[PDB]
Amino acid sequence: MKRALGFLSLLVIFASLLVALSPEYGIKFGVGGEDWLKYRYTDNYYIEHGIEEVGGTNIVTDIVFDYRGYDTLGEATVLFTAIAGAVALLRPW
Amino acid sequence: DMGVIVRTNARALIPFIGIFGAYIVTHGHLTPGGGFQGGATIAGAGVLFLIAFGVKAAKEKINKNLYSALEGLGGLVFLGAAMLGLSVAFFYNILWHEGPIFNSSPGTLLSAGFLPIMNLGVGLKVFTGLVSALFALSVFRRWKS
Amino acid sequence: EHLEGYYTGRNTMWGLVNGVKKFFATLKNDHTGLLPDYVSYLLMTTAFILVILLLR
Amino acid sequence: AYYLIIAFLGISVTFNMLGSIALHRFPDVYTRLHGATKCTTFGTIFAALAVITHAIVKLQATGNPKYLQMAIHSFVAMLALLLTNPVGAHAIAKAAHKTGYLPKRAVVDAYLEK
Amino acid sequence: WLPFIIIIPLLGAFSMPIVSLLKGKAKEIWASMISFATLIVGIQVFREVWSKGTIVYTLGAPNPFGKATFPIRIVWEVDKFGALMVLIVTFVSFLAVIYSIEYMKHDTGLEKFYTLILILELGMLGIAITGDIFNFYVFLEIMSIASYALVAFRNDTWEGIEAGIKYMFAGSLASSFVLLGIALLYGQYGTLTMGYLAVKIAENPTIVAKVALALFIGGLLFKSGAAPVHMWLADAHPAAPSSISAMLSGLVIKIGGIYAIARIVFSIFSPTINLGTIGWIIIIFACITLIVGNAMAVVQEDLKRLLAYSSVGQIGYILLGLGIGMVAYGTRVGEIALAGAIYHTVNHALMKALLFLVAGAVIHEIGTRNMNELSGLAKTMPKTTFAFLIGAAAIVGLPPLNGFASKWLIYESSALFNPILGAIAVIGTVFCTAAYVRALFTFFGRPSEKVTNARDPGIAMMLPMIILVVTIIVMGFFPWQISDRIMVPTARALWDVIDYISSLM
Amino acid sequence: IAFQYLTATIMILLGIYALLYKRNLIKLVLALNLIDSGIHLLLISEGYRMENGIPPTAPIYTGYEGGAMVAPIPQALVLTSIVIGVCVLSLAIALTVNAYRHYGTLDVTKLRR
Amino acid sequence: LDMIIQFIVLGGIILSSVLMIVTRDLLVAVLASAAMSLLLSLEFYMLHAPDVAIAEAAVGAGVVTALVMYAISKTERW
Amino acid sequence: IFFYATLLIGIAGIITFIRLALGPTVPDRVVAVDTLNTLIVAIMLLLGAAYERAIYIDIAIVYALLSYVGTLVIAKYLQGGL
Amino acid sequence: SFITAFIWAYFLWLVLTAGSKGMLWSTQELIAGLIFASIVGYSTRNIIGEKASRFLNPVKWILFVAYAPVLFWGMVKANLDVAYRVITGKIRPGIVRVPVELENDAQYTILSNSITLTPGTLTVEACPEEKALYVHWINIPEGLEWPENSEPVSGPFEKWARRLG
Repeated sequence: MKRALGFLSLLVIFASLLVALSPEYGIKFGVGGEDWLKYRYTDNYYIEHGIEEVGGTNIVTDIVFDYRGYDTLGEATVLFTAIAGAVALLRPW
Repeated sequence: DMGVIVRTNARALIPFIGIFGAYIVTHGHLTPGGGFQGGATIAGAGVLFLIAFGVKAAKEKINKNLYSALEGLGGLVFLGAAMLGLSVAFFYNILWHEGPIFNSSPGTLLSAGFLPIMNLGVGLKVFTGLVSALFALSVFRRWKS
Repeated sequence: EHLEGYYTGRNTMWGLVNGVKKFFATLKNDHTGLLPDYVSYLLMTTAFILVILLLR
Repeated sequence: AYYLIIAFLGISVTFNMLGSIALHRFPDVYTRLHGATKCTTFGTIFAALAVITHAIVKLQATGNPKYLQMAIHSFVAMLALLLTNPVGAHAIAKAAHKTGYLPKRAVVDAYLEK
Repeated sequence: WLPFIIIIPLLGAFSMPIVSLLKGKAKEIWASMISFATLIVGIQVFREVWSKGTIVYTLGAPNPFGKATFPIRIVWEVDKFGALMVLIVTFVSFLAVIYSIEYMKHDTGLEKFYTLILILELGMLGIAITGDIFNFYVFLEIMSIASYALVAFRNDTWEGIEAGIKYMFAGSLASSFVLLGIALLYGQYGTLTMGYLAVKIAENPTIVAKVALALFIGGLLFKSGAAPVHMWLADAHPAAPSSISAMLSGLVIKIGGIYAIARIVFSIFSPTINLGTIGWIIIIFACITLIVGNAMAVVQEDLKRLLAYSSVGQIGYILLGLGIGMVAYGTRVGEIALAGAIYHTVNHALMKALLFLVAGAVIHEIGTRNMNELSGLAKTMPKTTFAFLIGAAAIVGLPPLNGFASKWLIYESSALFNPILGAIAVIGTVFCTAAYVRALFTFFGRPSEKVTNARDPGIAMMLPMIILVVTIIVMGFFPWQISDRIMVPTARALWDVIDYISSLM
Repeated sequence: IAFQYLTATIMILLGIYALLYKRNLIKLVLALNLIDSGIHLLLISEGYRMENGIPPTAPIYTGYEGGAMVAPIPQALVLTSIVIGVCVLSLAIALTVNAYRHYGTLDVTKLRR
Repeated sequence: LDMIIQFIVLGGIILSSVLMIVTRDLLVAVLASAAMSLLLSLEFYMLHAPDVAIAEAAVGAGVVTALVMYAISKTERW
Repeated sequence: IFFYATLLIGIAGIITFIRLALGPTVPDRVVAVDTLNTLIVAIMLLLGAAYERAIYIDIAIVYALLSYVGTLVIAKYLQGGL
Repeated sequence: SFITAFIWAYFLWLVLTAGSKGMLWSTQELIAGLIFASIVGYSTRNIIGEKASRFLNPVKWILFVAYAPVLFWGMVKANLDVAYRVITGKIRPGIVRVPVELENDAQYTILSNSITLTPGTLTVEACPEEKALYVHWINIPEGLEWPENSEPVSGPFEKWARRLG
């Protein structure tokens, strides 16, 4: 029935994504040398000018609370509605 | 509702988890850790308390209201330090570009602009959230209807 | 002995009602209500759009 | 004073291998738990202490607090593992005894009488 | 004057558990006020964007540029089309918060309810306001989580936890294709924004750039009523409180499902790929959706399931207009259909909110979902049935109401384009006329034995009806004035990509 | 192809496979957790960096010595994603436990309208 | 040397996933789910990311197993 | 010198994970996890000096406290409570 | 019993951070240690307590060092014997009840963990009311299935655990 076609579609999307991640047609594993300034330039900017823009010697807890702070606010709102939903439907009948 | 040895080792271990979970949350500028990572650890301490002692000893030591008003009060502080520099842009970090107190040299405590306040806010939110989520499951009603 | 919604009392060429009922029967019992139906439908939709977009 | 490092690493790995090899050798669960708990929790001690001798030597060359902080934060992990593992061994042993489990070749069993 | 659409709902949501300790009725009168202020701020931001400009905004520095030449911070872009979504989501939300004071008060635990219904209209503004590609995922997730938690709220009923599981276990899979697309689109190009990514997409096309579009659109087509994947809505509408289904048939289908397709095709992925391929890919689902949605919307016997299957057949008109609006680029024919598929969203949201609130009052009063047993309901409940009569005449389109001129545009576009799709549309609009005429004849009959002891609702369940009917009548006096001042310049600034990426710089 | 990418893709395939042919509902919830873990493993692995001569240290700057520092963008994304994962897990557990007190079994193919 | 240890860990993860989805006891499934999160946490340590390793172990060890055990206590186990 | 012993402990990790695959019962299967946790705590103290950077050690003390609660939940489940 | 939890928290804070102000502690970190250890202490003072301040007596502490080598020196003779039981070993397993004569609950812990860590034994179900332990032996030599005192079971660990409390 239907689920045979579902598994065939799963095999097609698996093979296509396996084509995508290959270094001959697509993305590259283990970048280094010249490609660090062509594919990861924004991260090079966050490493270089990171100390004296914000303060705080860490980097991952620097771009998650200062540059991209609005996403952490959205994340906290997600967890708040998770707790409100997981308590509100577990009440007695 | 466990034996004897497990209960006394809960007595020894719960402050050992608690003070370390405050150590991670306080030093979020320097070492790995920060908001959520220290949020889960104190919740692990709460799980060890709720298991080693039981439902009876935990029911009249956890009230619903105080673990529900602090889930919100720990969020406002996240917007508390997010409206300070509103005369320039939405965040803009006015404790650093001349703020009074959190303005020291960038190696130690008290360093960055408003990061310790946000780490305290997120940790206080996550601990109360996970504990009040698990306690309401452990009571639920009964195995049968 | 009150009446329900019966807004049909006529038959054109009396050769269309059979095809309309044979159309509604299959479409009516397609909607089973099992979760692998939902999942298989969105999987084959994703594969269909991918196969068309690769060629042209 | 480098010989302590090779000796400690040797004793640590020769007891960790003996601990994890002691599962396709014993018949029943208890003896299995009697091998894995005593050996590995010992051998991991000679892991962590072998770091400490590696640390302070590098403190005696160039004085910097990143090598002082390392020794304390290894000693704390040693203490935590030390006082949390055998209680887990107790809990799994008593939970294993309930729901079945004659300890197959038991000579005497002084716990079924309750 | 535009941070205050995110500040005020967060201040209403994070401050509700500490004002519910007044244990009376402050827990509602705080929510109504804190939802009313957002309407004022929405009107003012609508006026400010229609006065001048396409305003960008930057969180942090006064510019989205440090000592560099590419964006760093998170930027907001609220060009002319996002302003209508901001203006129409802050209106039905107010009219559905002041609604449920008398409905949903026999039930228990309505302290979590108001903070969930305030999160709903918080995670639906941020999809409109944003111009970043990862922020889109968080704001698509907030809306989905609280919409999972509002469906299965009455947990003690036989099938309230049966619709919630069906919607949960498929939505939480469809919302991870998007995250795999973002993970696969980061590592190839390197930046994370929506303006500067359309620059980088142009020089080096890759197979990654099409893989990360295929399943990207296949994910966003689940948060709609697209034709093979439309089954969760059909049983998520009868298993809901009626204040939820008014804000789920009208709004969450056409923010997370139509607006997102329009934005991430017309702005990111359109200097490179042919639009003519994506047009014929969309238009096939637009033609399955009409027949599949409005064919089995006439075999029914339930009341709210009728409206659920009638709100999946109106999505086919929107996809057909938005599909024809791509295979023809800047001309006259394919420009009046993209203009004809924006006006139908705002009309469909208004009339379907009006048509679910009235079904909520009827189902609350006598308590039977079946539409065959109740007849002559207009003998002992007149005003409710008159509101239903206006709301039923406005869907198919009668020329004194506003549903006419919103659909004449799609008719003449699909007729000047190809004469087969016009015949498809005419079939799809015969069947819905048949459904609403049949359900109209069941209500003007002899008073049955289950109706005769009944009354009308109060005032706060009757006051939204008046505002909605007055709005969609006076909106119908001026159809061709409002279709040239607003919604032709709206649709001309959707394929105007060069000014988009140039006002970012 | 590299090996981390291939392992993550096998994890995604096993998750979507177990969500089709399995009927016990807790096993579906564990399958959703498996899919999220697979995407996270794929997402960090593409920030790793090899300068061909310098070992790749982690970007913290407390006692930085000779070392290349890997890309510190995806780790923010992964923390924000793990929070949503434990959210969906908690709500699915609550709804599943509540579903047992309305009919006896724990099957997914016996839910009709 | 680094690649070899990393291939050992990435070999462990696949076998834990297969054993989790095949079996029929729920308790074996939760044991495999608590082994897989550990073998993923060690790999997030090997790719030089401590902040993800702490959150991964702290979620997948203490909270997920202690949240699934109440669920399989309140329902059937087979 | 601090990498070879890591591979030697990884051999014991292989021979310990191969017990969790088979195993005729359920309580035979938990002692594999209880061994494997202390093995991985033993691993993350040797690699923290092979990289010569002393902030990784603060992960291991986190990890050696939470496997304890993971053990106690399962043991209390099939022990008789809740 | 605020004071016991306060001291046991603040000592762990103050040993846990020892890298600032050159090497000593700080001038600034001690205040944050005070307030955070105070919150941790006040939040948990009704569990760690109950006649638990006897461990702040300093005359106990030196005694702990007097217990440190023996527990180590008996541990070396444990694992080594385990080696002798792996390469061609013989096993006679059993569970044997042991009449221990302690009181005063916490002492039952220190006698218990030293059974499952020294030469070879295992602890199951220490009951205080019946005044006994149930130790799993691996050897059980020649007709000592019902022991008088815990001389063949442990070494002199009951004398050490009768102190420390």
